[PDB]
Order: sequence, then C-alpha cells, then structure tokens
Amino acid sequence: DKNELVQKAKLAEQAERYDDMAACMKSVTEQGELSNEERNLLSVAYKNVVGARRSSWRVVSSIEQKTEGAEKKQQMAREYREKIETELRDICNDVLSLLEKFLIPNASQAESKVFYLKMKGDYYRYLAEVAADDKKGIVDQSQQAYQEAFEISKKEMQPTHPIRLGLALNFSVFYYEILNSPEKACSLAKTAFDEAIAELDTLSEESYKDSTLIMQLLRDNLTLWTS
Amino acid sequence: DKNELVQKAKLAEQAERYDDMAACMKSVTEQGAELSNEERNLLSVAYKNVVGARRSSWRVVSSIEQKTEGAEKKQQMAREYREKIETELRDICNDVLSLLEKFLIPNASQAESKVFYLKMKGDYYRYLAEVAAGDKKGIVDQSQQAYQEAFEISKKEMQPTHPIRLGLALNFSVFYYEILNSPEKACSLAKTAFDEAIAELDTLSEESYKDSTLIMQLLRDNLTLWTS
Amino acid sequence: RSYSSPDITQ
Amino acid sequence: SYSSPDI
Repeated sequence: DKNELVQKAKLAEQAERYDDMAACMKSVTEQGELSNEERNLLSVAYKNVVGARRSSWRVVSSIEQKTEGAEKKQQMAREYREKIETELRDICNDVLSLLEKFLIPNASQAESKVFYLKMKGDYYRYLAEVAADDKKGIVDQSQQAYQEAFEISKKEMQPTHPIRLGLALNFSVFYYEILNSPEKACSLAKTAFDEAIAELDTLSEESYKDSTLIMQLLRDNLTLWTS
Repeated sequence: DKNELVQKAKLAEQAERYDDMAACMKSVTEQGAELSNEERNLLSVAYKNVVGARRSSWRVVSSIEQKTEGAEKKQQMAREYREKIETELRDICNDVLSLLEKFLIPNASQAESKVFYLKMKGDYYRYLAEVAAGDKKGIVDQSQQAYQEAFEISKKEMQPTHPIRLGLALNFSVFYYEILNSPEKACSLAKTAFDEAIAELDTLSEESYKDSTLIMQLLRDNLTLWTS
Repeated sequence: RSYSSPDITQ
Repeated sequence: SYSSPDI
C-alpha cells in the first residue's frame, strides 16, 4: 500500500527519524514512477541517512590518522571507522540499486531523469570519498552519471532551474574533490552561475530565491577554490 | 575491558553516534564500580541525547496525532507511530532508571555525585511523566521525591553557584511548570536559585564555576518564557 | 518547551 | 566544499 508508506515517510520526516523515512521510501520505490513529492521524500531521507555517516566517518577517520603513541586507541579508531564506512557503503549501495532497478529506467520526463542521474553521481561520489582497487570504477560511474545528467539538463532545462544548478554544483565538487581537477571544477561552476545570471530577471520571488540559493553555493566554492 | 569501553564511548561521542555511546557506558556502569567524573559525564551525555531524540520525535508526532481528528487513517498512523516512539522512549528511561537504582545512586560516595544521580532520577521519571497517562500519578511522585531529595542535599552541600545545584534547580522548576502545571512554584524556585547565585557572585572577586553561566542564562530565560 | 539543563561540563 | 541541499 503505497499511500500508507508515503504518509508514514512524511511522519518520519517531521519526526526527524530519517532511517525510518528512508525505509518507507525504499518500500514505495520497490513497487514500480515517483511524484515530485515522493521523489523529494526519497532524496531527503537518504541524504540525511548517508549524511550522518559521512560526518561520523570524517571525524573518526581524522582521529584514526592523527592518533600517535597510543596504538590500541588508533586501532579502535580504525575499527570504528571501518564499521561506519560499512554502514555508509551499504546505504549508497541500496540507493544506487533503487536508482538502477526502478527509478532511472522508469523516469519518463527529463526533470526526473536528471534528478535521478544526479543522485546516481552523488552516491557514487560518496562511495568515492571513502574508497581506497574499486575506486577507479566508482569514480568512472560517478563521472558518467553526472555527465549523462548534465547533457540532458543542458538541452531540456532552463539555466536557472534548481536541479540544473544543483547538478552543476555537485558535478563541480566531484571534479574538485574526487578528480582533483580544480580547473574543470571552476569552469563548470562559473559557467553555470553565469548562464543563470542571464535569466534571474524573469523569475518570481520564490523561484529567484530557489535559484540564487544554489548560485550562492557556487560562488562560495569558486571563492574557496581560487584563494 | 573498561578502558576500551570508555575509549569507545569517547569515539562515539565525537562521531555523534549516541546510541553506540550509551551502550558502552551502560556496560561500564554494569561492571559495578563507582563511575569517575569522566565516566559519569559520558553516561549522562549519551543518554541525554538518546532520550532527547525520542522526546523530540514524540512531541512532533503527538502534535500531529492531535491535529488529525477526523482523518481516520492519518490519525491511526500517527497514533501507531507515536506509540512506537513512546515505546523506545519508555525503554530508554527504564534502562537509565534501572542503572541509577542498581548501581549509580547506591555507589555514590560523595555528595556531588549523589545529587547528580538523584537529579538524573528526577529527570528520567519526568520524561516518563511527559508521556504517561494513568501510572502517571506514581511516576510524577517518584520524580518529585527524587528532585526534592537532591534539592535538600544540594542546599546543605553545595554553594549557590555550583552548576549541579543550579542545573537541579533549573530542572526542578521545569518539573513544576510542565508536569505539575504549577507556574507560580516554578517561577519561585527558578528565581530563588538565580538570586542566590547572583548574591554569591556579588561577594566574589574571582570567577566561579564556568558551567554555571549557561545554567543561569537558562534560569533567567525560562522566567521570561513562563511570564510570556 | 522550557529550557532544561544540557548537563554540560566544559 | 558546499554541495546541493534538497528542494
């Protein structure tokens, strides 16, 4: 019963119980196309679920690498990092399976195809953040998903569309952080920002706010990366 | 090993994985030795965050449950979800209250920790009182009696600026305001504790306890909240 | 809700 | 680096 699982996902969201929420939207997906609303539920849920593990992973990885002259503590940090990393990989794998098995094949409109292919790039990028022989394949999958999303979005979405801007944002981050390619990262971010500038004049107040929020993040990264 | 378990709690704390952190400190407590001030802090941080998550989720979902009279399916879902969260919350509280009664209160060998744990007992019965509904009467009276005992000990054993004494007064005032719907008593208790501390601070030329600044701010701000 | 003690020891 | 929030 899809509508019951959705209403439960919405309660979980209000309750900030994102593991519960993600389980609900996973089950909704394992039916077989998501509304604008259900798509953002799935996205919000997994972003928070994986986000908690990414944050924990960064902190414990930092402790693992910094600890000196305390071998048992260092080992405990390594083992805890590995446990967190296993959770994180399991989350990414689940999301990537939903995308591959259900979401991307059934996506009928360009808006949802770009959304899901961006999501695919994102969760392969999150795997690439932690991958120390599988890394090259993971990175190639991230790049290809982002590029597929990028080409559709360039043809079918306005430059101010938040999904097109957010794709450019995350793809630029992929280039900077994962591929260590700051020049390509800056090019993607600056061009997306400048293409959107051209057309902000046409937007309503709400759409203007939507677009400029992502544009601010683009500018913020460009400022960081060029200092 | 205790030091392994404590090291793991500290890792979990940094990672903000409080369910992990609480499991480690439960295990340490169950070994039966009085906790160090470091271990007591780890236990308290872990469970305050574990229970706080459930309390926050419970309040949101209980509010929705109330708001959905006439929406038969949505209200039943909100009810069932509220019951599931409430079950987690009761289980956490009972775990903490069992640790307090079996290990922490009996092993407390100095007044400071006695007050700290009796306050904690007041707190976790208060959290049960937030969701209980007859059953509630006994839960309320356990919270009040734990707080009252802590309060009396703190008045004999701690300076007015002591952060455990102040944090006790803060939570005991919240108990009166929220559980006993006794706002005059709540405001009296909170203001008296603030005033006694200010009076002490006005006799001192050195700084007092650094953690008390925060508690005094919350005492003052509750009084403003409670008087709209 | 009311503010209750975050039980912080710095 | 900042990445995209949700909408």
